[PDB]
Amino acid sequence: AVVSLGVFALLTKMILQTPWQLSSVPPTPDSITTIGQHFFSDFLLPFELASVLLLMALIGAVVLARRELVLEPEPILGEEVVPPLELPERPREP
Amino acid sequence: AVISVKPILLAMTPVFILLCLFFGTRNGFYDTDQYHGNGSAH
Amino acid sequence: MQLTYVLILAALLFCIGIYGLVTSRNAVRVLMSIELLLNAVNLNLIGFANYLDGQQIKGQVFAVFVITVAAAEAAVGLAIILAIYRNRDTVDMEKFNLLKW
Amino acid sequence: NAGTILPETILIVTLLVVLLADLIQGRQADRWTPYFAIVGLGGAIATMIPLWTQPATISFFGSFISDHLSLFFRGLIALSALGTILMSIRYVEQTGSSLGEFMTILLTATVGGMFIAGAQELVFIFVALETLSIASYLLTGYTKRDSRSNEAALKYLLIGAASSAIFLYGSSLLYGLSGGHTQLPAIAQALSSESLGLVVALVFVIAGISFKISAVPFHQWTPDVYEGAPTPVVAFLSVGSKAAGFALAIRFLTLAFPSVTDQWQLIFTVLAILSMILGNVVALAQTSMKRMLAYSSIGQAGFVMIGFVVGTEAGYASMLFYLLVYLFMNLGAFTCVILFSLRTGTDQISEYAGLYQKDPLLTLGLSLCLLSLGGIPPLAGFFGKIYLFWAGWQAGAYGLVLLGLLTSVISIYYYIRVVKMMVVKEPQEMSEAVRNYPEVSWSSFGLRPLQVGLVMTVIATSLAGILANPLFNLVNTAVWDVP
Amino acid sequence: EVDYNVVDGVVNLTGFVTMVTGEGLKYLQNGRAQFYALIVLLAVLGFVIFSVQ
Amino acid sequence: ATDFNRGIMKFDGADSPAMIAISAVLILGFIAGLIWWALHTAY
Amino acid sequence: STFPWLTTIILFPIVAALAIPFIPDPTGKGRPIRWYALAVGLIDFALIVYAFTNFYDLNTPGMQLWESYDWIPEIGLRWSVGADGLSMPLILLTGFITTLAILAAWPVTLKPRLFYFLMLAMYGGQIAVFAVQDMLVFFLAWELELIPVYLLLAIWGGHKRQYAATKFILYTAGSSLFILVAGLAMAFYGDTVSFDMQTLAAKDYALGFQLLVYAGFLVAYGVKLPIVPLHTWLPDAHGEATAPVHMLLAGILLKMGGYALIRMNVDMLPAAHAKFAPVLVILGVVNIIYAALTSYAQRNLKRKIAYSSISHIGFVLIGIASFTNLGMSGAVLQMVSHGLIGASLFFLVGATYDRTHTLILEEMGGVGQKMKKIFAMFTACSLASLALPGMSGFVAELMVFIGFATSDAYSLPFRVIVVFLAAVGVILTPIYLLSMLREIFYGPENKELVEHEALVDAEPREVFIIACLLVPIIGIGLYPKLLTQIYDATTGQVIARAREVLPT
Repeated sequence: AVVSLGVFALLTKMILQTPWQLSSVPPTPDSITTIGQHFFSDFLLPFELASVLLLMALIGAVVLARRELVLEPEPILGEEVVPPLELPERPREP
Repeated sequence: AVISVKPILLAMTPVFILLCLFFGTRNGFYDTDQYHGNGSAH
Repeated sequence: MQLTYVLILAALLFCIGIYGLVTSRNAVRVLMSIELLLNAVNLNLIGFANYLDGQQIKGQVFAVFVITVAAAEAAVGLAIILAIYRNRDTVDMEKFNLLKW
Repeated sequence: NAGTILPETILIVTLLVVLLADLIQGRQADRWTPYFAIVGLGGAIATMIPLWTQPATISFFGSFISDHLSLFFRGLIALSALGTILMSIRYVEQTGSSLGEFMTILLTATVGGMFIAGAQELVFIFVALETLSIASYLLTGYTKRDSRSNEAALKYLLIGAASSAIFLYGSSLLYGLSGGHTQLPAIAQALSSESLGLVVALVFVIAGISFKISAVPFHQWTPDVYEGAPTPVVAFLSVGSKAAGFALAIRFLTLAFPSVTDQWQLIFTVLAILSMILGNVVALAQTSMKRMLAYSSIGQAGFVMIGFVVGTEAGYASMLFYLLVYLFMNLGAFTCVILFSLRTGTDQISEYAGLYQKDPLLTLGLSLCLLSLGGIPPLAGFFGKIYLFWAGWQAGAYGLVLLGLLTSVISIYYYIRVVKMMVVKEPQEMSEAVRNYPEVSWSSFGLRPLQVGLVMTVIATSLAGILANPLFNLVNTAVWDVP
Repeated sequence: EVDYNVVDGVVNLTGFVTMVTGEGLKYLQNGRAQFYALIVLLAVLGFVIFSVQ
Repeated sequence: ATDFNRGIMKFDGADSPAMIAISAVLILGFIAGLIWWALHTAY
Repeated sequence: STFPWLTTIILFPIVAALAIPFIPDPTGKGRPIRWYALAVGLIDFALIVYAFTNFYDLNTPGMQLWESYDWIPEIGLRWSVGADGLSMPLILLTGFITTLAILAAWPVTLKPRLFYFLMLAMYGGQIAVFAVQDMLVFFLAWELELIPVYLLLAIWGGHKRQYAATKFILYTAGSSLFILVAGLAMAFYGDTVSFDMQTLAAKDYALGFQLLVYAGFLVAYGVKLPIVPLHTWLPDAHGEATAPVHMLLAGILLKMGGYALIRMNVDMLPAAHAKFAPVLVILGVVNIIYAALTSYAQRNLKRKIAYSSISHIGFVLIGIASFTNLGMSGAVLQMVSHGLIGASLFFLVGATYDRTHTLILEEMGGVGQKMKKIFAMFTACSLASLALPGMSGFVAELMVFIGFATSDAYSLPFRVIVVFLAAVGVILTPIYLLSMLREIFYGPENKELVEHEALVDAEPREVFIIACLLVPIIGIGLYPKLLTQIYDATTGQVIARAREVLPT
């Protein structure tokens, strides 16, 4: 509660005293047309990387939440013993 | 009028070399009792 | 409502998200408290776009990508909690301190 | 104008081909699909040599630059994922996980970090930082039944998405202090006043820049991620996710903030004089090798900042080269931990004791990558640290090099302790592999990619300092595009 | 005995106050990932009081 | 120090920690007393 | 002349050390790898005497094998080598004692593929220190014998190897950093970034800067040459070690800390010397009296001579900081003569202990009844270290006493007390050497002779290595212009470098 109240009193001192250069022009000339001419001129490579980020977010979030009903008791191989779907460094206390 | 060390070193090199390669072949006790064995100061 | 009052709204909406990020004991309430931080950087961002650079909005484009990241970070983010709940049958952030030192 | 992101769009094609072969063929494809990612990453390196001679174009309407430094840091991040696929071809295939779904996340974090090193706008930095960071949470909890990777996946998310919220709050004010202008060269002409808004915009972005590199007030995730995550992921988060954070620290702080410049050379000093301390003294009382190599990389990130805060043409060139030889040490140290963890379980120190007569390629391998990290001659990490302290001593900084030397002696003690418990322990003092080593083969699935992944790093560890005059000219020529 | 205990006592004290410095900051990490989020957030508050003066 | 009191001409009996400090201040005082001599007596 | 001679001698063992895992026939203990490592030692000692008797061209001050190869132009460093008079006695000594250290490393069957790799790598890592005229190669070569000598003491050592091995790598790498710090302080002074040892000497420094570099160098060179407050790494690293390893530590590795005092604290920083030189001779006097009483009070046998090697070193400090051509010519002769004497002592401690298995010096007595050639050899080498005339121990200390109290630098009440105090070491060295000889060999009271000490002999190879080392002890001690002519003209310029500054 001190760091959160500390950041808040820090940011309000920053907000008020900083001179912003606010312009008196009328905004939004149909802001679905000038937001779509940004997706395919300037913000194109963040728009194509948003596709790569979302495909990875579906590959990863499926394999971390799906049920292991394919083979839960699968002793695949061995040099020394490893449990299924676990990293082989077994826990051990010195 | 000083004895130079170069003719006394160059004439002492090939006797030092030929004597190590002979005296390596001749040794005793470091192969038969030798209870130090492997670990050389244990 | 001017530009200044949106920022102090965004700076206050950030710090309730911070207080939930550190104090909350449910593993899911930390994820909702993360989403408050990713709205305060949106409320700052559109408010910087309306009063500054109003003709070509570079902020409302940048406001779109924050929603899609945080929607993809909460889709990943709950997959992790749902992998823990199948192993450790509780969600308690004072129970995940087994990698101590 | 899209000929400059050609190294990344050979990896995006390779991202889909190693994914589509997983759905079509289904775990019979793991016999051939790791070797297609190698020729995709190697094909991504091989097309930057036509781009190295190009005169540093600024493509994609000002959202991506292809300078000489952006060609360099795109080389290490693809090479670290080249070294990781060489390790992980048997490791995660031994866990029982599908091997095609692991590489599709890893070759997305690779394309994430390749797009940080050349980004030039405030939005393309954030999305590229996200897709490297989102894919890094999924890899650290990828084994998904471990009760250690589960608690290391969550410690990385509640700090990573936290610091990706602090980083966005500094990106948003930087859009607000300037009158719009989300591009980085358009920012620096608009703000020059050095007011309080610029400083809060500066500390809020280096709370997210200096989280990937694990500076020591923000280092807290690294020792608790690294012992929970699968070990090839750890081999990428120490070289790939650090060269990506060190590439952002030069593309941001030299472009966005050249007006305020006495301050981020002072904050990164306090991150440098304190990560050398707590990286090195806390690694002493660590038992696990994956947790010893965690506090090394906090401290090894403190040596790189010595070249950063000095601000000379020999300064930044000294931190580019030190990352170039740090790739040849952690990928040869983590190769041997993996190679020891696959043969026997519990890869920790005081279980290495009794080697050198059972698998002496590992023991010769792991030694030259641990000794070089401590900086003994003639290996690569001696010649890497000399150019740091030649860069620190050139322009001020008499106390930064000296803290980097008294803590380069404490670093000797915990690297030697593994080399002690490999080669000096007698055959009456071995705990595991007391005739329990698996009688080494190098003939099973994917072991021969590991054997070539270790020999081509130990050769590249021992000879990188003697043959450093090519690499010193490749790195000093990548610095003339840094203001 | 002034050799083995005084000038050997200083050298065996540099190696003792660095091993017990390591076991003092080994306790800096304790799990509880919210405490790690404090130190990230406290250092943000620290460096903005550090660098404005 | 028990291996320093080996069963030959040693073990004077003054291996006590009260003697170790009072032997140190004369020995380390003589070297310091000779070094501080040197910078003022030689030139 | 065009052929790189010193570049060969540095790199030929390390190139041929790597061919040791490819040597075939591991049929039992390591016999063929013992003979390959010995022969590759001897054909590099022949390369030193070929390069010396044809190309050295003595009574000329300067280097006569000057090969400055370009290595990395960005840092400013080159691969420069060269043999002057302050180094060419010591290149010859290193190629002589190491070739016997391979031959004294004959009974080792613990890890013989690893032993002879590091010893050949240490044979290159010692000649490389004396030869290079650079500063980032000199810091390379200083710590190039850091990892092979950690492993030589840890695997083949006594008990408390590991406490002695890690106390040593932490204390030398924890002191080698002042070579880099002071080597970079002179490199960036002025306007040039030159790293050669000539331009860093021929550069003019300020006086207040020179006292920071000298005190930085003093701790980095007071560790290896054990100036007696900074000396605690030695009697553990020398106490718990084997005799073939120990000849490379006490014979040669201590000499690098004294070689580098003459090169880099007397040439390069003369007005820094003339201010803090009387602290050296007082640290040279106490080096003799402390280390001779510490040697007497010790009952571990290998630890008695280990503390004795600090005492013979104590004349190098009086020899360096006396500003006389006979003082400095008596210090270089002290470094050569102690290497030949200290190798002949430290071999026979291992030659005694390998038969009686004790080192405790209380369970002994009557060792000279069983082994006689060990007794006859250990008397002639301990008599060599008494500074007894007719051997090179006395002529090396005769020039220091004469050279110090003939200088027109110090005052007379100082020179009388230092010569009176350093000559107490004349009384003190027969106290512990002859009592070591008496409580081992002389006497009727033998051991139990049943459980321990079942054997006694003297191998006809081991009689060579002492009679190989006792020839140049006597041959220098009977005509010391067999050595003084090698470094007469180069030492005569170092003193000419410090005489023009001296009233300061």
